[PDB]
Amino acid sequence: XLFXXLFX
Amino acid sequence: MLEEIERLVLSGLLTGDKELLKKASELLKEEMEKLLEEGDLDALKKALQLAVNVADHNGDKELLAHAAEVIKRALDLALEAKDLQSAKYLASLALWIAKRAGDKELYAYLEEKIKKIIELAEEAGDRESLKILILLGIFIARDAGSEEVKAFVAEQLERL
Amino acid sequence: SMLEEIERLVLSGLLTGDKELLKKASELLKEEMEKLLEEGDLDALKKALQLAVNVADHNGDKELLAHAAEVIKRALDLALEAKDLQSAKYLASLALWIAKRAGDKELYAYLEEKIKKIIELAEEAGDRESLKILILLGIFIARDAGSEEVKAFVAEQLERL
Repeated sequence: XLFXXLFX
Repeated sequence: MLEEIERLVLSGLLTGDKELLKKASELLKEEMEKLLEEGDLDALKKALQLAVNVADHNGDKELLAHAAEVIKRALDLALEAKDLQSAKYLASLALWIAKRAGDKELYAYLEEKIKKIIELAEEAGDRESLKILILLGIFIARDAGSEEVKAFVAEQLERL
Repeated sequence: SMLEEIERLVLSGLLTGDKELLKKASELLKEEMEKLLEEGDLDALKKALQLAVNVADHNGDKELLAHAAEVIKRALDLALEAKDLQSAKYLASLALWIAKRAGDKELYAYLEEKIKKIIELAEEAGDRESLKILILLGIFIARDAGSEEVKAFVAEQLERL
């Protein structure tokens, strides 16, 4: 993602 | 509306307009409190993504703390609604600011929630999400120094 | 299965603080990455690169971090010819994380040439929500590196977005 998730 | 707030953050980040990002920060602080009232957790995740994006350039501590405040509120709604895809996003995002800012308050909030958040993943049977969620529990217990959480993620790791 | 066991080593290694478990897991993960690269397994490569970044983020392994920058270049290549918008979005987003953390100028310049194709993949798919992510990724690329042909591309794409 831009940013967050584990990572992404 | 987030659709136009998106247009301001992208234009200010590209041209370097600090007043443009400042204007988006006031709209974001008002739109986030309204998005939590409506219960739109998918749109709130986009606003939260925008909030931590303008704050990590303009150096905003008030809006970033406001984004960290509505994260704690959005996590409870995701827990009351069994929204595993949201609760995983809110929690994993909460660890992001807690790691770079060292906010002991956000880290302490994550120890009590990771138990009920992981149990939400095991109840739904989503094996691809609890593995991500377990990793979230280790960083919570390791980086915050939680003794009762270290034994919880370890006991759930042995059952994997 | 071989990846599930590697994940079993990373999770236990990052828990007990066993520096030897992370050294063995990173070595096996570096070799396993070159395996799924020849098979074209994009879904499992998203988990492998996720585990590799998670290890280097904690122990600061510049060797495993640099190896991840090389396989993410090849993994992003397979997503573009497969027209997989969601995989190309996650791959290029994680590629920027390794570009920002490691300061690799090679991975940055590689993103400058592909951002025109990843964004066009989102425009061809019609996903405006996924486009806004990739358009933001193109702004971060032109912000961190001197992008002369990319800065004017993301600017025109924002107006038409």
